[PDB]
Amino acid sequence: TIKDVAKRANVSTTTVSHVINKTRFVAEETRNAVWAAIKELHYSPSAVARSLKVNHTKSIGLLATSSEAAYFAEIIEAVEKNCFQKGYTLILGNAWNNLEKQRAYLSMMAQKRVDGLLVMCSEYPEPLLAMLEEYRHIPMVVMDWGEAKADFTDAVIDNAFEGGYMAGRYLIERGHREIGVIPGPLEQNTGAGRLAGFMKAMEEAMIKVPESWIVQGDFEPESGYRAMQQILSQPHRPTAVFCGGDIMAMGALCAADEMGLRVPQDVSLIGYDNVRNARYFTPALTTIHQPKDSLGETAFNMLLDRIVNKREEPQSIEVHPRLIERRSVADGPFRDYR
Amino acid sequence: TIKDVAKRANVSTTTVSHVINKTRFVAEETRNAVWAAIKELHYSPSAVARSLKVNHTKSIGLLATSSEAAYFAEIIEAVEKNCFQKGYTLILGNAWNNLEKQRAYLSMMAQKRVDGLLVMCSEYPEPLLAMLEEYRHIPMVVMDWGEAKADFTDAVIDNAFEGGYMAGRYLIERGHREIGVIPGPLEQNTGAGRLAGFMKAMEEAMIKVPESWIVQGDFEPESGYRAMQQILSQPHRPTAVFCGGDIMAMGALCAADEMGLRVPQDVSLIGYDNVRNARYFTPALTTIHQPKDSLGETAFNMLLDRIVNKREEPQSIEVHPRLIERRSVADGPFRDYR
DNA sequence: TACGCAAACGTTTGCGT
DNA sequence: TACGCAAACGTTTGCGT
Ligand code: HPA
Ligand code: HPA
Repeated sequence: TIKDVAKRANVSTTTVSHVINKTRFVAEETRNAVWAAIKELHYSPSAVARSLKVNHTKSIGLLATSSEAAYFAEIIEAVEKNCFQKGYTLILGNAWNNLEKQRAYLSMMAQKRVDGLLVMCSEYPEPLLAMLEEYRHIPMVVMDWGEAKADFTDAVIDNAFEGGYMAGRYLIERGHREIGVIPGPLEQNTGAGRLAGFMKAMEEAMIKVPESWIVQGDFEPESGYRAMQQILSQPHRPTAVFCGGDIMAMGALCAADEMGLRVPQDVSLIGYDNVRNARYFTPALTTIHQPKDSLGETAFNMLLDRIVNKREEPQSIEVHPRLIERRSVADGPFRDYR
Repeated sequence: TIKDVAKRANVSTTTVSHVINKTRFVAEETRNAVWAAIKELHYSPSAVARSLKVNHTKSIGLLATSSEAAYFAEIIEAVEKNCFQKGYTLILGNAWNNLEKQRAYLSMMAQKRVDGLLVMCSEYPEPLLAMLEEYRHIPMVVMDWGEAKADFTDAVIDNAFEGGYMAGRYLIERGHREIGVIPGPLEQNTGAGRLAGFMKAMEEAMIKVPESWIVQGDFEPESGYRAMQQILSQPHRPTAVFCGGDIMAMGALCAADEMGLRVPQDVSLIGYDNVRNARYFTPALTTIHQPKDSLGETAFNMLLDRIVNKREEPQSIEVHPRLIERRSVADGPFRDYR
């Protein structure tokens, strides 16, 4: 159809191209005519044709775990924002932690020839790790690892451990010694790593966490609900709880209130993520803020660089979690004695 | 590079193609050899090339308003799910209710030659309505209108009005007569239309809503926060409130609790949307459920049909909101007298 | 029987003059 | 000076035989 514009304007398609892309000087008169035709014919230059010659789709693929969850959604929206402002197209794909599902999206992606790949798979087993390598040719970066699990990628690291540690400390310095915890899946960084940072602070204080007091969550509110219950549903209960994710926390707040417990009057609660509306939780959730925006932007940028600047060597960039004091924590029994 | 496989297998690329796409019979021996080469060479057939000949990207574009908001996120995730199971690729784009931003994504989209277009722009002013028509050639459907604003599209309609009406009725039959309302933007369907359905029920009951009792929201929790405040922050206050969206409601729950008010003991609250975790609100939010999944799937399907079955004529499909009784509403003063 | 030739899809771009 | 020719990018597919 570019052919059709060239004719209507009586110029070569080469010309047409040049004016459309300002790739070389053209007579105004000529330039005009082209736009003229361009408009009447109602022209929309074909990207795929172009992509075919230039060799780049100017589109990036996001191999995500899921997009509904608050945590994720925010990250994603960050990424999309950046793509748009730098003219890239976002192809979103959720594998739900499913090998097949990943092998598929991964394949489709390579095929649609995405210029780069953003990865957020939560769990990374060897098998997944392998498929990924089969694509070391597509520039890509993973945004959810603790350390650098691999050499053929870029990685932005959250310091989830330093965060877990912050949370514990807070509780400690608040007067708490009987603390419980609902961690996220141990196969994730935000799971394992947050718990570890937490357990360090505990040990550093000679606080021991009774196993009856640590209940696995899955980041989903319901899991928070059940955990909380299980904890305060026992003879001896902690006076403070550290919840691996704000959304699970939201679920833990529900149960307490449902058992007639008072937060924080009866139970102090500290979360992790600092989701967009954790502030409007009841009560306003005190939590650890993960820089989701900076995490998105920072990944998109490494990707660009590798893309444009054709970087070959891996790179990792750390980001930093920080404490947000809201209203779900109260002084503990030992505040005064310190 | 298909050329490179044909050579390694000593067959024509035509052959190579045929085996890759099972488009015609091939000797096993031959078939094998092709796969053989296909693998060693580590082949990934180029989609863009293919798309270029066949004339279809097998990818759909989602021109959304925003993807962070719960309501939206869920819808989106629904759409994505369907795309994947029918082999389509999802290109996600947020215009944030910005004409330019829309004209851009719209353009990029046409250019990347998306097979179809899914639209969720919230507000549709004439200008936006016009740009859209410039693309009546791309098969597309809008998922957020009340009625059929246009002839060149398909439309799934939510019956938000029948929903608004349901909510009012509930409150009424619960014993309430002094009700307030925090509606969503009047320029949206889920805004205006929900309010209307509500106001009908009121009129049908000779209940009059004092203007001091209706405060505009923007679907964002903060707006809920402020509204609630403004309402219960006055001499004479309603005994029940109808909130246009669960997330705003979440914001209204926060304020009440912050003013030391009890929900529902002091104020009964009814929301709208039935977001994934409205159940884990405190208290568990009684609300109107919008079938988000069915809304996504139902749109993707109309789109497919128009796509594959090459349908030319518009079509609209209604979906139905329904009441979910949770724990934020209590009997009102007039329950017994009815 | 089972396969191959060559044109075409819509662009960009190296040389020209 | 300001522009045009033709090849190429990686596929599918109508005819062949
Ligand atoms: O994997 C996750 N899922 C949901 N919320 C989260 N917050 C941190 N990590 C996660
Ligand atoms: O436009 C909207 N935004 C957020 N939540 C909503 N729920 C219904 N409509 C909307």
